[PDB]
Amino acid sequence: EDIKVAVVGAMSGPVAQYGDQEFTGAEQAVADINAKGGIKGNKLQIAKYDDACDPKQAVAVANKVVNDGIKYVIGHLCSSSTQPASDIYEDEGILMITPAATAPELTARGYQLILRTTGLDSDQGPTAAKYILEKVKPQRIAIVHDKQQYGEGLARAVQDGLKKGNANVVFFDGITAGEKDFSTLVARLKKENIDFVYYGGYHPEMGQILRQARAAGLKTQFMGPEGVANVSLSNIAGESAEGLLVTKPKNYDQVPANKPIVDAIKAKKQDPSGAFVWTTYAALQSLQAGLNQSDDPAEIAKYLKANSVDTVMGPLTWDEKGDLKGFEFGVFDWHANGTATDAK
Repeated sequence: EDIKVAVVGAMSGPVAQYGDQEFTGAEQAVADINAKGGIKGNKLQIAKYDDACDPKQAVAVANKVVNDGIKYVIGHLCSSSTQPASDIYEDEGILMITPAATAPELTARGYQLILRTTGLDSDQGPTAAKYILEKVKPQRIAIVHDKQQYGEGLARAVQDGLKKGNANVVFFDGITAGEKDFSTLVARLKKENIDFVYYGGYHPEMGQILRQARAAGLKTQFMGPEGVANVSLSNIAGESAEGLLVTKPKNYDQVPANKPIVDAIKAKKQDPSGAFVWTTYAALQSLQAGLNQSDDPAEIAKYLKANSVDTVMGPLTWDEKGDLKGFEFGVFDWHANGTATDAK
């Protein structure tokens, strides 16, 4: 024996690009782990499947994983695919570790064999709040959102961490997604003299506000979450987006210590910059730490949920629901050409 791990991806559709990232992270991980001894001499063997990211497909792959005797699943890529197999895997005591599903309900059910190795959108609020608090230290903050869920939930979470922290949140305002005319918002930023704006939404509107806010001679520093970091933003904003602070995953790619992994991924002519390469690799590192402990999926879940795991992504810790604990996104200084740098 050799240990089998089912790595479930989309190596199929338009999403084939995310599936690619995970197979590259998973594959690198297994060669590193078994090159160094495996698990007490027991080598890992990836046994790959295809979801295609169809929730009907997903259950099909989960029925196969089962009837194939696989007990450790790495994945399910998309929230829509995963939820459905989630049930199937709990029903049959199979541990599932996902490196990309961020749907809050995967973890709201009371399942015990689900772990994530990705941060969640929710996670960006506390990131923002902290950064503002400790690094930016603005004087008069306005918080605006699109009254869309994503955006409003993040404006509401930043808003909260802003007052435990005793910040001066001058006003909290809603915007009608699809507005292109923000004259009204910008005259108000002018007047109540805001120096920092946090915008919870998407790039259309962000690119709108920026253009418009600079044209009015407003020097206000803006911050948004990743839903804002799109090529489209810069195709439209240009210059106006220079200096926007953005919340998004850290380039694990780039930490001095992941070097040997980057070096090596790139040797096989594969792309080590994608994000699920790090979340998948880290997912493999956690299952390995657990395996050195016990064979039992319930025993690994337990061991993981109470200890910390040192991964390629940093020391990792889970809550009882299996969500990453004290997880943080990186802050990036965006540029006029669609490029972004690590912020101080």
